[PDB]
Amino acid sequence: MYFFSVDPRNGASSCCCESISARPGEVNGVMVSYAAWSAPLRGHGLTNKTTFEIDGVSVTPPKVSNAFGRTKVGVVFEGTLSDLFPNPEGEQVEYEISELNGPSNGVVELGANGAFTYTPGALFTGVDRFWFSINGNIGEYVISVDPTTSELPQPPFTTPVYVPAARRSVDPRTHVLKFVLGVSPAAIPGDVYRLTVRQVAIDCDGNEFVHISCYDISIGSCG
Amino acid sequence: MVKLNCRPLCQAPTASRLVSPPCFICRG
Amino acid sequence: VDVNGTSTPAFLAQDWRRFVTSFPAEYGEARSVMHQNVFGYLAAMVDANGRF
Amino acid sequence: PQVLALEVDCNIECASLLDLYGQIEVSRSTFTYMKIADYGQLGEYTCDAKCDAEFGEPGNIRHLEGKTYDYRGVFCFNRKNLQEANYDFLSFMIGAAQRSHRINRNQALMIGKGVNEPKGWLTENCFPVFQTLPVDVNGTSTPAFLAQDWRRFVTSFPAEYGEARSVMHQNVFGYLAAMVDANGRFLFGDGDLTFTPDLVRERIRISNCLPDPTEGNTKGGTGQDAFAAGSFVAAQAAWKTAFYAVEKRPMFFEQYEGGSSAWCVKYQFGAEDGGFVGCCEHGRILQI
Amino acid sequence: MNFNVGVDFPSFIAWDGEESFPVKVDGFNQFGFTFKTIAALTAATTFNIFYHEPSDADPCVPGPAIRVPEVPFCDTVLLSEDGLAAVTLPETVTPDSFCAGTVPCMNGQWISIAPATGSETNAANVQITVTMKGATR
Amino acid sequence: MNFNVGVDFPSFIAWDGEESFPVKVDGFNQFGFTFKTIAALTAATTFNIFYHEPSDADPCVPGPAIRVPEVPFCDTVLLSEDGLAAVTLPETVTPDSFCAGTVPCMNGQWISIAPATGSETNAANVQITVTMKGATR
Amino acid sequence: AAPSRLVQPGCFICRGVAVS
Repeated sequence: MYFFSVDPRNGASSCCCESISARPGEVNGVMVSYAAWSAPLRGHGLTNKTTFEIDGVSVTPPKVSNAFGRTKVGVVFEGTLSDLFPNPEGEQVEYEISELNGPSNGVVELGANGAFTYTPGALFTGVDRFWFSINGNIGEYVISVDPTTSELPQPPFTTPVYVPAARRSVDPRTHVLKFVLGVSPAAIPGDVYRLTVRQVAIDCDGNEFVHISCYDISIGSCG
Repeated sequence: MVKLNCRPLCQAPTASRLVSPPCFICRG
Repeated sequence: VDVNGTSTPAFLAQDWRRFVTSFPAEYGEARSVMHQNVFGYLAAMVDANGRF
Repeated sequence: PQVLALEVDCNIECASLLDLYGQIEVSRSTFTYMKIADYGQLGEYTCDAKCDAEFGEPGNIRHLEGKTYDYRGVFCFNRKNLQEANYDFLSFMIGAAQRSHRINRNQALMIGKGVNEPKGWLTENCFPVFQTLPVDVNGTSTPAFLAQDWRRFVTSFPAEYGEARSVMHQNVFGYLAAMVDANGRFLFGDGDLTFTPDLVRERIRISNCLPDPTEGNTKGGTGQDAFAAGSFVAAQAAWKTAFYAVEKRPMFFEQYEGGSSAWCVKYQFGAEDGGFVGCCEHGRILQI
Repeated sequence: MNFNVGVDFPSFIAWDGEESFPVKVDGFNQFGFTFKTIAALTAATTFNIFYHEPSDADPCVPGPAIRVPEVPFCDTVLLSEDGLAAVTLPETVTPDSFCAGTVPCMNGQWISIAPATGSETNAANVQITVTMKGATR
Repeated sequence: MNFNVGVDFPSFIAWDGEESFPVKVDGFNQFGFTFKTIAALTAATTFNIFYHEPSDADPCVPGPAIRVPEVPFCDTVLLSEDGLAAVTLPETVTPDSFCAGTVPCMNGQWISIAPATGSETNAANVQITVTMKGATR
Repeated sequence: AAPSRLVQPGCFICRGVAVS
């Protein structure tokens, strides 16, 4: 759990943003203590109107592409795992399905040459992911099992660094903001992202006091 | 000699309009 | 009774008060029968403005 | 520094739709009752000079049963401020739990959903529902609710089922009392500043936690204030036979020795009860 | 609060749409069928009832398939031609609705249902099952 | 003198050995399973228990399959590492003996059984049916 | 509390004859 006390904008007390280390695969939690900035603005405290945004300042674009498929419930799904890794040189391909990031509602019997078979669990309808690894390059493969009537939507291919939809909470009695910061298994060590947090206060009458800060996520291996 | 006695499992709703006498209108 | 263009049939309150008191007087007492819904089709009748 | 005895609270209950439903009391938590499906036809108008007869077709008698569901909760303290307080949290919390029982029970008995809650008559949706026509205004086909409907609805109850009351959120009744005819005269209570007849004689028990179609008393309806067709307005039913409410044990409160870790004195409360829909032919629902 | 009612009135399969399974009714003393449809039928569907005997070699396997006779109770005027029990699922029986019949006089120790000839086309959409009533061990 | 025990505790097929089935349990208040094997098993087989919910398109057809949580009473110590109820037919159950069981708390309107992964080639030799109790409506 | 409106029923009469 991380913790940052934010500067209270009083004209008083290397890089700009704070430092956040991250490991590929983890899903951690962050706390920010807006007390020093919101307490003088005596009003109704904080309001759950925070807005996040993630930008990349160093990317190293992914080698292997991601992919997507579909199948009806109970039906097995076959697919390829070779047309996703355009290799520049000519060399061999050692496909692998990371056990720590296998599927969650089925099994995948990876063939010898970029082929695999995904048998969904009995009576299961939803989306299911698993993270393959070609020559060390990691990319996800999303499979959506449809409930045999028509179809399910096409999920958005989770980013390298993300903040989940709604797991944030803000305590107005102690001026503390919490959220979750998850790091994909496809994050590449060394890359750096930037999260800017826009938190809104409120006065006793119903106006706004905005506040903006940033954080520098550094994707490091071995924590 | 067997005799059966079945019964439905799920019921269906029952909607019906409630038309009322119309706007009084003279026959001329 | 005429509606906008067409000739939809109908049954007005005036058409009931004219039927009941049109029974040959020298027949003795004469009552009348009707389905409950028909009675609940004279209660909820409206004049020109809004009055029952 | 002059602490008063004033305890302004400013919270409301509903009314209660409990004295309407037929009451039955059970000790065991599993009761069972009989039902007469249909008497069936027996004997025809046979001809004469026919040394014979016909067996007809026998009736049917089902045998139903229903459970009783329980309702429990927990609330604890710290035992330190409970010794220095200038008040009594306990007697307040005891009252603050029964208030949660009475309002949860009555609400569930109306809109309860199947599992481990008595099936309310709203969601049961086997009461025949009567929906009202829309009206015209400047070509638009807004839905509406005229006094002409209310009389047609109340009167259309089958006379042989018995006498049946009506239930509706008081904002509907406020909507009725304030209708105007073409000129501008009121329909009910012509010229006395207020229309308020003895509801008991007009067979209208009133409540405040029914769906209330006039959203916060703000959807009388001429433009974007239309009633949003498909809203509950009122219900009418011979309640003493349309719906039953069972009772097994009133609420109790028992200290929980164990779990009380010398800081947190933890009380426990609960109660058991239930209900079920009887013959849902006696009873109709009015809808926009 | 639901009771583990598999003991004290268990239930077994008797026709899953492709094969009959004899159900042992010796250990119990009451039993009945609970039909159920899986899709709309095409016409009337007729089933024959069979009772078995303890096999000649092994005393805990069913013997051959013998057709159970049928008995009336005053008001029988149909009186099935060859005096052999049979049940007729009437046409226009929707799904999500079950019919339940039972042979009056028990005989043998295994009972079984089978789709009568000329009716095994739309009989793959029915699924009969049996439920016994009261252990007598 | 056996009764039409069909009505008043009917039963339906819940796992015919090849595909599952949802069975409606709204109309009744108590229910339980009756397992039964047709051939000797090779290892302990495990089934998952699922409950459905009324579909929004039509309230008389079950929606998607959610998995019923697990409720411990007091004696429970296994807790099945998942908090998701499941049955497990033990090895050495000769195919002339039934086994009964049920969940302590229903939820939803429907209930379903399906073989858990790993034991999908043994479940082809078992049969699972559901018998309910008194009808509420 | 914000000022809420108090929309009341207008002149409602008819359900079967539109005017010319």
